[PDB]
Amino acid sequence: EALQGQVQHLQAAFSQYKKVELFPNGQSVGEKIFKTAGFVKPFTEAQLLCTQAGGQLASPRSAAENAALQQLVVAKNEAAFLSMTDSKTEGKFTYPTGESLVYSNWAPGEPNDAGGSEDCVEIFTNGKWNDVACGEKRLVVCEF
Amino acid sequence: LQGQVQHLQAAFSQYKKVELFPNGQSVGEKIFKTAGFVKPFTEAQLLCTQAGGQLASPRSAAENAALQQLVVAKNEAAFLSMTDSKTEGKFTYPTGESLVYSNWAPGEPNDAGGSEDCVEIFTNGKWNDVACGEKRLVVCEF
Amino acid sequence: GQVQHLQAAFSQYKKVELFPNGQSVGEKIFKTAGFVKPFTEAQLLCTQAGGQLASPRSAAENAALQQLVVAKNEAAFLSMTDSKTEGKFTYPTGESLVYSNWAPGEPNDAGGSEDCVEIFTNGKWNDVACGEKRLVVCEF
Ligand SMILES: [Ca+2]
Ligand SMILES: [Ca+2]
Ligand SMILES: [Ca+2]
Ligand SMILES: [Ca+2]
Ligand SMILES: [Ca+2]
Ligand SMILES: [Ca+2]
Ligand SMILES: [Ca+2]
Ligand SMILES: [Ca+2]
Ligand SMILES: [Ca+2]
Repeated sequence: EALQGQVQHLQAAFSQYKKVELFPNGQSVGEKIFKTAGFVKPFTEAQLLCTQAGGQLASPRSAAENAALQQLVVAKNEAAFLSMTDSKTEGKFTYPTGESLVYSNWAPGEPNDAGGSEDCVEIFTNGKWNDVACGEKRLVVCEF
Repeated sequence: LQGQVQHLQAAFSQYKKVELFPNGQSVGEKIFKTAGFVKPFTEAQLLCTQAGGQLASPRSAAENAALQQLVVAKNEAAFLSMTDSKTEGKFTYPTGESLVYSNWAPGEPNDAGGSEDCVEIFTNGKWNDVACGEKRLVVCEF
Repeated sequence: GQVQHLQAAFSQYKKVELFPNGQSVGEKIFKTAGFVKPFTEAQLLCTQAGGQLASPRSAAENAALQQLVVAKNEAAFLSMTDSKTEGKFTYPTGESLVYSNWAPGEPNDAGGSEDCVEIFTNGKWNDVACGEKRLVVCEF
């Protein structure tokens, strides 16, 4: 009716503002959306910001998601924190849900738990991962 | 059709969250968004109105708390929309009606120097009537 | 009919989104990244974002775009160039300009190497070297 047109009109407008919102700090891959705050924070504060925002820290589950996330890191020239950690079971990195990694892109020699105190994960401009100290300041990127 | 709507509602809810991060705060049906920079009142007011809204006008503790978090994140006290320019001592909204809520700091408002008709909010959420010429964080409400 | 409720919410977030780095004029939307880049990288960022470099086709559009430049105090790149046919500036589609706001003496192709266009805080245009870093503004 006069309602099958007020929809496609609202979809077209939303389709438009969708792109506007993602530029320049956003990346959409599938039904997931990455957005960076633009600044760096320790893991716990970064995690708190993402969760209070209604999402969680970047959790790349595929090469495609990792690639999209990587482009935000490249644009900022700042390695970013991921949501995954091996705090509970050392050596075993898991998502917020507790399940083990279904995907990984570790840099050569990582993860190494250097100094026996690396339970967090960072992603570089080259897309590779490194387990790092949670106290370090890294780019804050959330997923929605 | 009705089914293609929830899909649009779902998609919207998501981009709603994406938009508000990190410079946005939603409380009820109101939305606060900071520009991230500081400006004198008149320019701050002009930016908010031309953007289709107005300067932050917290009308409750809940709204004041949400607004406060934007100030805390920026570590920059922000301007509110309310002023007592017309009737000194009587602060009002853009509509002209008197305050329905306030969170003045101890000893405020004081109209210090007989020239404080604007209001700022601190990182602790407290208010202070301040000179309108001062540069404060720009936060609009939509 | 729970649409008008969704339209009222979208009208709201539309405003929130555009503040402060956005400008809507007609059905077009300008948004700046806030930083400066050479033309080729600026063009790549806009296109990968789903749009293109700012392409003001009227005085109204040029005025809205100008306010983003003024707010940043940074001249911005437009999408138009005369790389194919020197002296003939065209949009990405290849069609010739339907509007222009050149500064006095402009398109001069200074040094015989100016094929890109920039817009100043006063809204005037200048053909400039594509290698220069200018504010990145896209249109959607
Ligand atoms: Ca450990
Ligand atoms: Ca570890
Ligand atoms: Ca390591
Ligand atoms: Ca007064
Ligand atoms: Ca006063
Ligand atoms: Ca005072
Ligand atoms: Ca040429
Ligand atoms: Ca030329
Ligand atoms: Ca020139």
